[PDB]
Amino acid sequence: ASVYAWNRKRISNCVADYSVLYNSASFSTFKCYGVSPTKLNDLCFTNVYA
Amino acid sequence: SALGKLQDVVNQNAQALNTLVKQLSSNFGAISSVLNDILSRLDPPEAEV
Amino acid sequence: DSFVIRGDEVRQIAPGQTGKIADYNYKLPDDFTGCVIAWNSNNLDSKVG
Repeated sequence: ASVYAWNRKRISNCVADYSVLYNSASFSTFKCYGVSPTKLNDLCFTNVYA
Repeated sequence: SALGKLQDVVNQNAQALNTLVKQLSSNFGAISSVLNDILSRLDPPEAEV
Repeated sequence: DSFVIRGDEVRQIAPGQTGKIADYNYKLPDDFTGCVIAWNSNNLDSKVG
């Protein structure tokens, strides 16, 4: 989508696996804010918004 | 209400202790008051700040 | 410390920084008191293909 009409997918009950999201040479930038990418496999979030 | 000078000291000490305890809930500019929530979310390079 | 890396990964040499090189190739402590010198080297190493 564009930047003026951007999709917003509401994540729900699941078991996220942030293991292969950063350990994969397919992303140019993986800047995190407020959290560290190495601690995402230990945190249980309430609601994720993509 | 006669024993007021003795109750005032106890009330002041209790209020001082209550304020000192409630001061542990402030953030002081940080992202969270609990240190465990900071040590479990950020890395040592960014957790010191 | 002489070593060769590629492009943006060379700019990934800094105290307290995440990345591929810092993870397993070459890690820099968060106390590093020195200097990181890097220069482009195209026509001294580049082979055909």
